Amino acid sequence: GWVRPDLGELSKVTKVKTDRPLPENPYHSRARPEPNPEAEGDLKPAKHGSRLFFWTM
Amino acid sequence: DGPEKNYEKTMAILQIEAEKAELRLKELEVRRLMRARGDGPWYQYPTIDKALIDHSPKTTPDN
Repeated sequence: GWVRPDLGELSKVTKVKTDRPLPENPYHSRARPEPNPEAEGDLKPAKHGSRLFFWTM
Repeated sequence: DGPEKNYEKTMAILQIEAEKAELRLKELEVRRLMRARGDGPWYQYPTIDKALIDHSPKTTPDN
């Protein structure tokens, strides 16, 4: 009493009910290095202008 | 005019130039440290973006 699968049936994506725990870190990766401080604030005019040689502005 | 005008103008000018000199020294030191370490916003050379990686089954379990 076996029914041959039709076209487009064996290529379906299916779901599997298993009791095996999901691996938490399969890549065996290390700890990611800390990112840069990426500081924030409100911009203020440059102190005493450009300060390039004799230029006062 | 009186001597007080020149006196106080010179005092203000001296303050401005001293502040500028201290700021220039601080800028040079900050630049040196930032280039040596690379932990500040300056001298951040680009790296490969990680949003380009494809996270999908790859027809082979071991990637």
